Amino acid sequence: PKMKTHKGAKKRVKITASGKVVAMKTGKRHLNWQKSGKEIRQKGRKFVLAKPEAERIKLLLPY
Amino acid sequence: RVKMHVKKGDTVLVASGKYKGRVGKVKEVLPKKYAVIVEGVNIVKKAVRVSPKYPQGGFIEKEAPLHASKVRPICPACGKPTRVRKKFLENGKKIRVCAK
RNA sequence: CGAGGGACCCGGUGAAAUUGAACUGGCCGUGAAGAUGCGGCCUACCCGUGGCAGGACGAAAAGACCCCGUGGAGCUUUACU
RNA sequence: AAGCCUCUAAGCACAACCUGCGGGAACCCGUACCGCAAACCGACACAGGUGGGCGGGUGCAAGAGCACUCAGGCGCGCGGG
RNA sequence: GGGGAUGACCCCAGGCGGUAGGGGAGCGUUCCCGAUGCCGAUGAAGGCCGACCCGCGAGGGCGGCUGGAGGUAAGGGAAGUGCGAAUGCCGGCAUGAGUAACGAUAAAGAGGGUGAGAAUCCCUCUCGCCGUAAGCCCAAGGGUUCCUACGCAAUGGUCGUCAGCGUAGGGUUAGGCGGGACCUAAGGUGAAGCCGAAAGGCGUAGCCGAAGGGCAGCCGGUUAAUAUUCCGGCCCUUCCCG
RNA sequence: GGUGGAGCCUGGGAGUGAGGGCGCGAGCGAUAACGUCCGCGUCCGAGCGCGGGAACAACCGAGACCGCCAGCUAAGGCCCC
RNA sequence: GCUGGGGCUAGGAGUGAAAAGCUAACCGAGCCCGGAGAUAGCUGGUUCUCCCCGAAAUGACUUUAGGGUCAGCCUCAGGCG
RNA sequence: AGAUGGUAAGGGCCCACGGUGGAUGCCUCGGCACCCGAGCCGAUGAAGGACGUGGCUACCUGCGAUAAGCCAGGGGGAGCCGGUAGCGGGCGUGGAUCCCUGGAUGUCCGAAUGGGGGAACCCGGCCGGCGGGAACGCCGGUCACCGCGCUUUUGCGCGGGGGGAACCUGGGGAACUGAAACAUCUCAGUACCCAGAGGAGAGGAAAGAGAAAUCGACUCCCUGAGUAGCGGCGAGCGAAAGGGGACCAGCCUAAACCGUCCGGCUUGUCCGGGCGGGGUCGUGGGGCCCUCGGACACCGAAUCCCCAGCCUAGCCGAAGCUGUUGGGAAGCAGCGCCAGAGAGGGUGAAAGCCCCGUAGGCGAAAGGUGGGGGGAUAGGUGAGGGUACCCGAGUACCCCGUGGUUCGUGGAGCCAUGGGGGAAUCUGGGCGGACCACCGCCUAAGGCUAAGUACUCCGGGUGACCGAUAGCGCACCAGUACCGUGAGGGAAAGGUGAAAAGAACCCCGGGAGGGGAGUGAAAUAGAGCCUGAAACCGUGGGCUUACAAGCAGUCACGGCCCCGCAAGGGGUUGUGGCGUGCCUAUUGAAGCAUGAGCCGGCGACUCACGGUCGUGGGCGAGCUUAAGCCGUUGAGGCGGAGGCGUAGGGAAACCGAGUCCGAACAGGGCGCAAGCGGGCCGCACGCGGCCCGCAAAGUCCGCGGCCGUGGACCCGAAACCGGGCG
Ligand SMILES: [Mg+2]
Ligand SMILES: [Mg+2]
Ligand SMILES: [Mg+2]
Ligand SMILES: [Mg+2]
Ligand SMILES: [Mg+2]
Ligand SMILES: [Mg+2]
Ligand SMILES: [Mg+2]
Ligand SMILES: [Mg+2]
Ligand SMILES: [Mg+2]
Ligand SMILES: [Mg+2]
Ligand SMILES: [Mg+2]
Ligand SMILES: [Mg+2]
Ligand SMILES: [Mg+2]
Ligand SMILES: [Mg+2]
Ligand SMILES: [Mg+2]
Ligand SMILES: [Mg+2]
Ligand SMILES: [Mg+2]
Ligand SMILES: [Mg+2]
Ligand SMILES: [Mg+2]
Ligand SMILES: [Mg+2]
Ligand SMILES: [Mg+2]
Ligand SMILES: [Mg+2]
Ligand SMILES: [Mg+2]
Ligand SMILES: [Mg+2]
Ligand SMILES: [Mg+2]
Ligand SMILES: [Mg+2]
Ligand SMILES: [Mg+2]
Ligand SMILES: [Mg+2]
Ligand SMILES: [Mg+2]
Ligand SMILES: [Mg+2]
Ligand SMILES: [Mg+2]
Ligand SMILES: [Mg+2]
Ligand SMILES: [Mg+2]
Ligand SMILES: [Mg+2]
Ligand SMILES: [Mg+2]
Ligand SMILES: [Mg+2]
Ligand SMILES: [Mg+2]
Ligand SMILES: [Mg+2]
Ligand SMILES: [Mg+2]
Ligand SMILES: [Mg+2]
Ligand SMILES: [Mg+2]
Ligand SMILES: [Mg+2]
Ligand SMILES: [Mg+2]
Ligand SMILES: [Mg+2]
Ligand SMILES: [Mg+2]
Ligand SMILES: [Mg+2]
Ligand SMILES: [Mg+2]
Ligand SMILES: [Mg+2]
Ligand SMILES: [Mg+2]
Ligand SMILES: [Mg+2]
Ligand SMILES: [Mg+2]
Ligand SMILES: [Mg+2]
Ligand SMILES: [Mg+2]
Ligand SMILES: [Mg+2]
Ligand SMILES: [Mg+2]
Ligand SMILES: [Mg+2]
Ligand SMILES: [Mg+2]
Ligand SMILES: [Mg+2]
Ligand SMILES: [Mg+2]
Ligand SMILES: [Mg+2]
Ligand SMILES: [Mg+2]
Ligand SMILES: [Mg+2]
Ligand SMILES: [Mg+2]
Ligand SMILES: [Mg+2]
Ligand SMILES: [Mg+2]
Ligand SMILES: [Mg+2]
Ligand SMILES: [Mg+2]
Ligand SMILES: [Mg+2]
Ligand SMILES: [Mg+2]
Ligand SMILES: [Mg+2]
Ligand SMILES: [Mg+2]
Ligand SMILES: [Mg+2]
Ligand SMILES: [Mg+2]
Ligand SMILES: [Mg+2]
Ligand SMILES: [Mg+2]
Ligand SMILES: [Mg+2]
Ligand SMILES: [Mg+2]
Ligand SMILES: [Mg+2]
Ligand SMILES: [Mg+2]
Ligand SMILES: [Mg+2]
Ligand SMILES: [Mg+2]
Ligand SMILES: [Mg+2]
Ligand SMILES: [Mg+2]
Ligand SMILES: [Mg+2]
Ligand SMILES: [Mg+2]
Ligand SMILES: [Mg+2]
Ligand SMILES: [Mg+2]
Ligand SMILES: [Mg+2]
Ligand SMILES: [Mg+2]
Ligand SMILES: [Mg+2]
Ligand SMILES: [Mg+2]
Ligand SMILES: [Mg+2]
Ligand SMILES: [Mg+2]
Ligand SMILES: [Mg+2]
Ligand SMILES: [Mg+2]
Ligand SMILES: [Mg+2]
Ligand SMILES: [Mg+2]
Ligand SMILES: [Mg+2]
Ligand SMILES: [Mg+2]
Ligand SMILES: [Mg+2]
Ligand SMILES: [Mg+2]
Ligand SMILES: [Mg+2]
Ligand SMILES: [Mg+2]
Ligand SMILES: [Mg+2]
Ligand SMILES: [Mg+2]
Ligand SMILES: [Mg+2]
Ligand SMILES: [Mg+2]
Ligand SMILES: [Mg+2]
Ligand SMILES: [Mg+2]
Ligand SMILES: [Mg+2]
Ligand SMILES: [Mg+2]
Ligand SMILES: [Mg+2]
Ligand SMILES: [Mg+2]
Ligand SMILES: [Mg+2]
Ligand SMILES: [Mg+2]
Ligand SMILES: [Mg+2]
Ligand SMILES: [Mg+2]
Ligand SMILES: [Mg+2]
Ligand SMILES: [Mg+2]
Ligand SMILES: [Mg+2]
Ligand SMILES: [Mg+2]
Ligand SMILES: [Mg+2]
Ligand SMILES: [Mg+2]
Ligand SMILES: [Mg+2]
Ligand SMILES: [Mg+2]
Ligand SMILES: [Mg+2]
Ligand SMILES: [Mg+2]
Ligand SMILES: [Mg+2]
Ligand SMILES: [Mg+2]
Ligand SMILES: [Mg+2]
Ligand SMILES: [Mg+2]
Ligand SMILES: [Mg+2]
Ligand SMILES: [Mg+2]
Ligand SMILES: [Mg+2]
Ligand SMILES: [Mg+2]
Ligand SMILES: [Mg+2]
Ligand SMILES: [Mg+2]
Ligand SMILES: [Mg+2]
Ligand SMILES: [Mg+2]
Ligand SMILES: [Mg+2]
Ligand SMILES: [Mg+2]
Ligand SMILES: [Mg+2]
Ligand SMILES: [Mg+2]
Ligand SMILES: [Mg+2]
Ligand SMILES: [Mg+2]
Ligand SMILES: [Mg+2]
Ligand SMILES: [Mg+2]
Ligand SMILES: [Mg+2]
Ligand SMILES: [Mg+2]
Ligand SMILES: [Mg+2]
Ligand SMILES: [Mg+2]
Ligand SMILES: [Mg+2]
Ligand SMILES: [Mg+2]
Ligand SMILES: [Mg+2]
Ligand SMILES: [Mg+2]
Ligand SMILES: [Mg+2]
Ligand SMILES: [Mg+2]
Ligand SMILES: [Mg+2]
Ligand SMILES: [Mg+2]
Ligand SMILES: [Mg+2]
Ligand SMILES: [Mg+2]
Ligand SMILES: [Mg+2]
Ligand SMILES: [Mg+2]
Ligand SMILES: [Mg+2]
Ligand SMILES: [Mg+2]
Ligand SMILES: [Mg+2]
Ligand SMILES: [Mg+2]
Ligand SMILES: [Mg+2]
Repeated sequence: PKMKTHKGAKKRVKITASGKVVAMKTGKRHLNWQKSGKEIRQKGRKFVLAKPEAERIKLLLPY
Repeated sequence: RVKMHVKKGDTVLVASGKYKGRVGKVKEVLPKKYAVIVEGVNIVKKAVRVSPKYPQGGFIEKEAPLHASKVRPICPACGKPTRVRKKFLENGKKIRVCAK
């Protein structure tokens, strides 16, 4: 039957108009104590390289 | 359970045999194999001495049938013979007002 | 050493697993490292009958020992539920 | 437990039961053959297994053991060198 | 890259080993549009050949023999579409090979007869084996295998005229023998009753349930095949009637 | 300089992730292994197509589009097979 | 003690003078059907032809080393030149 | 001293002819899938069988001691006594055989049902009959259980038991697999077990839905939408509202009040129950009393009656001859004919005009259906005020433990409840997702309901469906032979010829088997007989082998033989030279690693729904249909519910060519406009934007690669669970 949208992907990443995949940076949620204002602050929606051709495949029917 | 296009009795004419056309009297009709045995094809069929109905050594007996799709019934005064019609108060066979 | 039932010959019926095709020699070397088939030398007319089983890594069973599989079961306990 | 022997309840004692004398009726299934093998069970005319009874005589002390033989069967369903 | 008659035809330069792979171009089979058509007894599909023709090919034409009634362009499409391997499957035929075996080492020999054909079938004379059986009588079990007549298509571990093999015709006779119309044990079913989602499971009385109890038959003859049943003698039992 | 099945970007599509030999630079080993694991390159794998090394994948030459009863050469040889 | 006849006990169960034996010729949990065309990163097989290019056995990670995701190597198409 | 020819017990290669062998080619009496019509049977004895019946009968089929059958009616009109032969018999225009409907009989078993029973057997009771009939036997009725109404107990009538290919509902209910282990989850409430009913079932007239003061029973399809949501937030599972459609039907009953009878009895003035009037509601309805009154007019079945029509048998139904090859004309040649019929099949071969039927039109005595259409009846019909008597009791509601909806305990609603507590009757309650107030919707704790939807034992028509290793397991005398105690497993086996015209007769031979002769177009078309391949086994001819060593071959020279007028070609190897079978798995195979005895046949990368990319088209800021409706039954249109994109950011609010991070126009991430075909010279070189490439710009369809869910390239487990057989 019709394929199902991966709800983990739909809740974690956000695909833009021109094919790019926008997701947050890691190493921030659990422990944030011994980090500078740079390491706390620079969580700025990193981009994913050569994996979005295997990441927009499960953001498929509604994109 | 196909019926026939000829009766018992009524004079019939062959069309597509080894011989092409001679007048005969249909005996008998036999609609199981759908084949008339009218008067035409005598056969040389073998027969064992055992019985004996012919007490020397004979080699010919009763007949051989012809397929009923070849033959056609004549109306008795016409020369017309090909067609069939029915249904005038009794199921007869009348074409080109020739009788049955 | 002797006797009987087989083995051997003849008359009759007459299978079986195996089987790539084979016109299938020995030695010394090479080749996946144990050669009838590759190279060199030597021997050998063709085809059989009875026997031995040394070879064809002969046959049987997709190792029965060992290892792997996030294989499956039997059993144990203060391993979990 | 039943047949049979005996005593009684309801009932019946013109009935009912017992012994004789004469006359009738007695129904449904099995019934052959093999049954310790060629016919049963073993894919087979298979050296295997299959319950009960009669299962002789003579001699070995006795005996269903052993040896032979009555009645009964059999030469084993491939033979000849 | 060029002559660019755009030539989808010829020149120039370079290249053309290849697995797993990536890509391009074709052949063959079933069916369908073309097909209310065309080819086909002067011979269709299929089978056996060709040293013939074309194509780098899967192949396609043409010629000959057999065959007896179907096949189908060109241009396209849909695939149950191409086999040598899977200790693949199914059917046939080989090797093993005229080889092992032919089934308890109880044992055969001979003369006649039938018959086309006899070590094997029938009769006769010897020899051997079992004889607490390799003999006889029943219950299991098997289901006509029993007998006669006619035969060897197939079977009998050989042959076979024989057969427990085939065809046809007969053959099993019961008040007293073994079972039911008698009874009961283990066990099963099961009025009442009890329990469980349903199917159902226990279960008194009663019923079924046997090589258990009771019940009236012994001897001999008869057929090729039936016998305590048919027959001869003889004795009994159950029930009913007067 | 270098027009080459050279490169660069995007998209589609696989396969591979057991390697091995040889020379050098090394480790472990024993300065042993056709032993194990790296790097620099080649070859086999995928060139078991060819010639030589007798035979042999990696030692040498050479990179097989097809055909010819034509020559010249690479490695290796010129006594005969 | 042996045995005939009629029965009862059964699959995570029965039975067992206890071997994990036997339960219809194979029992560390039978047989038949269905789920079920279960799963298998584990073997084997995978069928017409021609042409062009052409690999890898490497790196980074995984209750993982015989399998994987990405990168490296290859091919096709479209652009840069 | 020498040497070539030569011998073939036998072999090898090639050629020709045979046998075994049954593939290929061609046909169907066959089943497969779709479409509709239709869809329960049965104590008045089902589905299915055992046994028996034919003058002779092995089997299949039809029947049941009335036994390949009997009676009545309709069709049918001349051949019959089934497949099915053979001997022997009789029937039919005075309407035989055959088909359909209604009847009768219908042994025995089987729900089995008098009882027992190991199914196809045995034994009975009561009432009548028969045999001489008391004892013995037979025949014809009745005798099982359960739930109801009457019958005060007795008994009499009405139903149920069992089966049915698939479907449906309710009660139980798994495991392997997926998460690359795996216990919550998925598989899945699926397979499977039980119960009842049906031609469907279930559900159904709101204590609904959910935001609009909106819709208005229920079922099914497409959308919404793989959206919201749930989930070790992993695997994965997955709506609902609304809309476009198919269909459209709504009702009955308890309660309050009233009449009769019965029960307890204080026979009082009330209680308990069955009947008759009275009520089916959210706009609140309804009981009693008063007023408006008039219905005596209308609606109307889902009930009943009749009928159109359909089914179980059928019928009519146009149009051709001659000559030739041949055994056969339908081919071919000439002249024609019909068409509301030129679909198909058979006809010795290839036919519109030879036959059966297709086009079209008629056909019911009798029995089913009659959802379609006309009639009848039951049943419904109204407004204001007063009274607050009634509106579905261990029930709503609360707590704990549960299932379903996407809801897995999370903030956890709603629908049913296993247990505990526990009321009210419109100023009473439930819902709008913990909960409170407001505002909206509806009346639960009783029941029924057609139509639209699923499936095919069976009937027929169709098929880019098949053609005996295919197709269902069986085209054939198949769920048979055979295996297994049993549950169960499970085959192979089609073809002579136009017509058996099936080979009379002679001879050999015991027979079988043939050789002749004859029929036959053909007899290698001979009776399991069309075509008849290969492996395999032989016979006859050419070449070569008894001094040569090889995965058996290739090249060269020569000899021998055979074709061709010749040139040349074909079969063989005596010698020389060169040479490690195929595939897999591998760093690596001729491998003493695996598979293969040979031949013929079967077989392995598709398909549904979707995503991405490329390609051929259509249209373009638009593209585009699904479900369904209307048409001949091989013809298309209608049908904008819906989907993608045109504007995107942000978690959302919200904003927008900008958004967010942030106090901010710092700064950054997302998009944005950047110009392709470009006569655009409108005459201002800012050129605004134009003939204009179907494109930046996207959609629909086709064709390919790949992917996900489905078994997904095929084969193969050790095992697990459910139901049963032993
Ligand atoms: Mg969307
Ligand atoms: Mg003629
Ligand atoms: Mg012996
Ligand atoms: Mg011999
Ligand atoms: Mg060696
Ligand atoms: Mg060699
Ligand atoms: Mg050698
Ligand atoms: Mg030996
Ligand atoms: Mg007593
Ligand atoms: Mg006897
Ligand atoms: Mg006797
Ligand atoms: Mg005995
Ligand atoms: Mg036996
Ligand atoms: Mg014997
Ligand atoms: Mg024996
Ligand atoms: Mg004994
Ligand atoms: Mg003495
Ligand atoms: Mg003595
Ligand atoms: Mg003794
Ligand atoms: Mg004697
Ligand atoms: Mg003897
Ligand atoms: Mg003998
Ligand atoms: Mg013997
Ligand atoms: Mg040139
Ligand atoms: Mg050049
Ligand atoms: Mg190439
Ligand atoms: Mg390749
Ligand atoms: Mg076909
Ligand atoms: Mg013609
Ligand atoms: Mg010819
Ligand atoms: Mg064909
Ligand atoms: Mg012929
Ligand atoms: Mg195929
Ligand atoms: Mg083969
Ligand atoms: Mg083999
Ligand atoms: Mg075989
Ligand atoms: Mg010999
Ligand atoms: Mg020998
Ligand atoms: Mg030997
Ligand atoms: Mg011997
Ligand atoms: Mg002997
Ligand atoms: Mg003698
Ligand atoms: Mg003699
Ligand atoms: Mg004599
Ligand atoms: Mg003798
Ligand atoms: Mg018996
Ligand atoms: Mg028997
Ligand atoms: Mg017999
Ligand atoms: Mg005799
Ligand atoms: Mg014989
Ligand atoms: Mg014999
Ligand atoms: Mg004789
Ligand atoms: Mg006999
Ligand atoms: Mg006999
Ligand atoms: Mg009794
Ligand atoms: Mg009696
Ligand atoms: Mg009793
Ligand atoms: Mg008693
Ligand atoms: Mg008892
Ligand atoms: Mg009992
Ligand atoms: Mg019981
Ligand atoms: Mg007894
Ligand atoms: Mg007794
Ligand atoms: Mg007597
Ligand atoms: Mg390159
Ligand atoms: Mg690895
Ligand atoms: Mg590695
Ligand atoms: Mg390495
Ligand atoms: Mg190494
Ligand atoms: Mg080394
Ligand atoms: Mg290379
Ligand atoms: Mg080699
Ligand atoms: Mg060399
Ligand atoms: Mg090499
Ligand atoms: Mg080259
Ligand atoms: Mg030179
Ligand atoms: Mg015993
Ligand atoms: Mg089980
Ligand atoms: Mg246990
Ligand atoms: Mg126990
Ligand atoms: Mg056992
Ligand atoms: Mg086991
Ligand atoms: Mg399986
Ligand atoms: Mg499953
Ligand atoms: Mg994997
Ligand atoms: Mg290349
Ligand atoms: Mg990669
Ligand atoms: Mg390019
Ligand atoms: Mg000779
Ligand atoms: Mg021939
Ligand atoms: Mg032949
Ligand atoms: Mg044959
Ligand atoms: Mg009744
Ligand atoms: Mg019946
Ligand atoms: Mg019958
Ligand atoms: Mg009449
Ligand atoms: Mg009439
Ligand atoms: Mg007849
Ligand atoms: Mg006759
Ligand atoms: Mg007759
Ligand atoms: Mg007459
Ligand atoms: Mg009549
Ligand atoms: Mg009659
Ligand atoms: Mg009738
Ligand atoms: Mg009767
Ligand atoms: Mg009964
Ligand atoms: Mg019973
Ligand atoms: Mg009486
Ligand atoms: Mg009387
Ligand atoms: Mg009387
Ligand atoms: Mg009834
Ligand atoms: Mg269902
Ligand atoms: Mg349920
Ligand atoms: Mg599980
Ligand atoms: Mg798993
Ligand atoms: Mg679920
Ligand atoms: Mg029922
Ligand atoms: Mg039922
Ligand atoms: Mg319906
Ligand atoms: Mg319905
Ligand atoms: Mg209903
Ligand atoms: Mg209902
Ligand atoms: Mg209501
Ligand atoms: Mg809706
Ligand atoms: Mg609507
Ligand atoms: Mg009432
Ligand atoms: Mg009323
Ligand atoms: Mg009526
Ligand atoms: Mg007609
Ligand atoms: Mg006509
Ligand atoms: Mg003519
Ligand atoms: Mg025709
Ligand atoms: Mg004509
Ligand atoms: Mg019609
Ligand atoms: Mg009716
Ligand atoms: Mg209607
Ligand atoms: Mg009130
Ligand atoms: Mg919950
Ligand atoms: Mg609730
Ligand atoms: Mg409760
Ligand atoms: Mg509530
Ligand atoms: Mg609420
Ligand atoms: Mg209601
Ligand atoms: Mg059908
Ligand atoms: Mg078949
Ligand atoms: Mg065939
Ligand atoms: Mg049996
Ligand atoms: Mg002639
Ligand atoms: Mg002949
Ligand atoms: Mg002849
Ligand atoms: Mg033949
Ligand atoms: Mg034959
Ligand atoms: Mg034919
Ligand atoms: Mg033939
Ligand atoms: Mg010869
Ligand atoms: Mg010499
Ligand atoms: Mg020589
Ligand atoms: Mg050579
Ligand atoms: Mg292959
Ligand atoms: Mg490899
Ligand atoms: Mg090998
Ligand atoms: Mg070898
Ligand atoms: Mg291996
Ligand atoms: Mg082998
Ligand atoms: Mg910005
Ligand atoms: Mg920026
Ligand atoms: Mg733009
Ligand atoms: Mg696609």
